[PDB]
Amino acid sequence: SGTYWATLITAFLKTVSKVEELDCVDSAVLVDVSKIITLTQEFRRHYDSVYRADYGPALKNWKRDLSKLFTSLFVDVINSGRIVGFFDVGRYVCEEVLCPGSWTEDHELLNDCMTHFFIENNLMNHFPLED
Repeated sequence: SGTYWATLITAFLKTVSKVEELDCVDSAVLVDVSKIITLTQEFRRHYDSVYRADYGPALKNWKRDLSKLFTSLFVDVINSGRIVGFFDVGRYVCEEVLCPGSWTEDHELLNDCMTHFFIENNLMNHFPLED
């Protein structure tokens, strides 16, 4: 527990940005990326119009303000459902704002802040991790 979610956090991060298959995850850390991914894709497809909320202005400088968007998650309700946006966002920026085939300095911004937030946002303790 603790930073274990970091290595796994980048998994879904790179796994979506096609990076010759990130070779830095446990035998089980791979499956997690599969399950979480299912929720990420479904969240993007289902929740699309609702994204009008504030999924633009903040994504303009997410490189200098990546975690700034993760603050919305822990504003009132940090339920699993609302947490999905955390990982889901990584797929929205990795497949729209950040071209795949390379983990350019950009993609890192996501993982660099993703965990930096998730960490202080240790909510992961409840994040879908039971199956």
